[PDB]
Amino acid sequence: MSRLMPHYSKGKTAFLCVDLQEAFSKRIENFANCVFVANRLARLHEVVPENTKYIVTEHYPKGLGRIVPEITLPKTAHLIEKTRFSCVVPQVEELLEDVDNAVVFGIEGHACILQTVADLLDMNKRVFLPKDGLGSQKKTDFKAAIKLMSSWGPNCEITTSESILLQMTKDAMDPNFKRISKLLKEEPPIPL
Amino acid sequence: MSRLMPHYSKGKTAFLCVDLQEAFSKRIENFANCVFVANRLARLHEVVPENTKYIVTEHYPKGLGRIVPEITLPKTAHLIEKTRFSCVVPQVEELLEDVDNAVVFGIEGHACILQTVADLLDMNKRVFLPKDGLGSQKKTDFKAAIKLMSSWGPNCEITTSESILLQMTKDAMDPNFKRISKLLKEEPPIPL
Amino acid sequence: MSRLMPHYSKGKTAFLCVDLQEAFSKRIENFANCVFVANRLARLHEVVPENTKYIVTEHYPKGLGRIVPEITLPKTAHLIEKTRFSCVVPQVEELLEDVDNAVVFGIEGHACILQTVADLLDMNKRVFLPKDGLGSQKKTDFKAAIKLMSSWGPNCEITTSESILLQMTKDAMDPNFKRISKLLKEEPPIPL
Amino acid sequence: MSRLMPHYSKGKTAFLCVDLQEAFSKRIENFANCVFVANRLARLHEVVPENTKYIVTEHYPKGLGRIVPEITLPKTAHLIEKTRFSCVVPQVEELLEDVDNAVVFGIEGHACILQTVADLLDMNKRVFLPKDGLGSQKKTDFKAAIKLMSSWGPNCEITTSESILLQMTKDAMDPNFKRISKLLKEEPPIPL
Repeated sequence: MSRLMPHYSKGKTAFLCVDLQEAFSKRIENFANCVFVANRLARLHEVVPENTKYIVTEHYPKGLGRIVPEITLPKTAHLIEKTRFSCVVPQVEELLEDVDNAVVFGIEGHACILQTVADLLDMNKRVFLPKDGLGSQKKTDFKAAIKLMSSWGPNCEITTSESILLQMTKDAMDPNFKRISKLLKEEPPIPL
Repeated sequence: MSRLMPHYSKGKTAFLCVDLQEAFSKRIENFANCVFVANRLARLHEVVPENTKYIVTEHYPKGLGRIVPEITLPKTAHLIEKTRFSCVVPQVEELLEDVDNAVVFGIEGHACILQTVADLLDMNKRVFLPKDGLGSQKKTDFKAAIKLMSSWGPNCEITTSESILLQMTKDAMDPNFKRISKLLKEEPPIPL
Repeated sequence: MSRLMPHYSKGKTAFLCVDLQEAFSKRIENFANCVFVANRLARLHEVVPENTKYIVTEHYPKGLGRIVPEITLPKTAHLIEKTRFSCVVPQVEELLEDVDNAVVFGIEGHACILQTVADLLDMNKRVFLPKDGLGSQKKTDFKAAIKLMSSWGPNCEITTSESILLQMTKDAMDPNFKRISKLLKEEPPIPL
Repeated sequence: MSRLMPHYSKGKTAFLCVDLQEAFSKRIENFANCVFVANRLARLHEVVPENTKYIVTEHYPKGLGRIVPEITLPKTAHLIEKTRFSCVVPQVEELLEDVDNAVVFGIEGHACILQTVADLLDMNKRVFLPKDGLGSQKKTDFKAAIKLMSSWGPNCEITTSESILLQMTKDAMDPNFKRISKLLKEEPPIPL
């Protein structure tokens, strides 16, 4: 019945960076905020790496798209490729064999993101989504997938990246706070 | 506890094209997007016919309305007529005796659509609705029926037609993808 | 697990017309649509009286407010008065001893309406609310009470008065349809 | 299965005034409405003190912020300080050992407020939140935390301060009504 992200040191969390590729960069209004959140969670995972993996999927890469350069991946990143609309492919499954929580971000809300989270839920992981770092080409598709997923509690939760950073460091006197606090002073390309 | 549309080859799905008739064509702002979605799912069913039926109801046809010509029905279509506000009439019931999923689209959200889905739910079918291809004459009636139905999970889900096509072909290397992909490159009369 | 209003002839339904009085007439933007819906359900109940009661509460009447004249009450109306914020007072309780469904409409969404429906739910009645015929002085109070109540399913449902008339006459060949249809051709003071 | 605030004399209620400090005063658009609600519940608790405690947390006070002067605290107030993002610290826990309901208000919706309510829920208290007296620096963070929490029923409820005052005095002939009514005639800085 647990209700938000637990302290970062309880279990493991995968950051899952979904399909942020070149074909899309122009097609989605808040693509840049998605990039920002991808960077934010990237730097966060470097703060706390014995507790968090970071995962990049690229979808049919060569046929329109490699993972936009403005995302500076961590050296530890598990970069993987697929044609499945959902991120849950053989590679990522085993890479989640010991992971309790998935923080899922990227494009598109109603397509890969949506299928990815239903699969995660079926795997019994808790899923957490910064709305912050989600997008679709069209509003109607996005807005509908977002409401569907909001009805998928208690194991699915939509908040934002600032909410999520704060949920993992439950205290401002946390050994990692000064580092994490610094991320939070960065401002998005498109104002929230 | 299943969470989205399953792969098209698991079970059967009825496309249910509800009351898109002449009296209404002018009375509903997004009537044309409803037509677009009706065509979209029509062409889709022709892609995958051993797995999907297609059903058109016309409500009190002669007294104001036959099914708008700009919808090019599949040859396989089960076209039926009624006065019941809900589509669940004797004819359609038996035509669902072996169907697991219903994709319901048309007019009006708060009237025939709304009654139709509560009946489907009572029949234990999973219902999937492209918000895309729904409408009412007035916002207030639509918006309210849509929220009611969003609270009818897990067996009712409101997304859109692009979300739904992608949910049925779970992979971009699917034998049917190139065909289905082509539908998705078509753009609606009224931008989403 | 029933999902909408049943056919008018299955059980009994109270129409509950809540606090539409003079003090308020000016204080609420859609007061007039509330009046319209009050009239609509009034005429409806006259169509089907062996199955529906009609109930008017006036709240502290003499100290600012009798029930606005532009509502033409049915002769059968059970007009009652109180100081309780909720409509569930001794008089109305016994007047619901054999009633299965309550259609609740009036003012204010977050105050009398809100308390009234929580009490009804505690009495095991199904409650149905035309958003149509609800209002508050301020948006913020209304909008919040409306969302709370939307989360009170399966025995609470918010739709509109056209949705509700159609749900009770499940067929356009219903002996009462022509009469009920005629109500639906009336247009509200403030467009929906 | 209880559905709103019970009459003020059934059990105990803590008013919890969360982080309304100087650093924030300018950073949040509706900060002043939060102050208004803080005052409103302050005066209310003085009306009914054998049944309600009032609690102010200040978060890292000296390092940017003491509790804004325009809030005139009750003499009975339990003013406490912390670095935990959530209000549930050792001091407040024991101060809730005999409290059934918490009315939670302040800043920020997605941060301290959000963590505070998940902890309260874990403690089996009913939580009630006047949306009225909540805020965040950015819309996106607020709006998302608000929806998450709306899905946390039956023991969490978001309404407003007028709804909440009325829910605790279930009758306009209540010995405390004239006093409480007077609070309700006060108007917020930023119109609801």
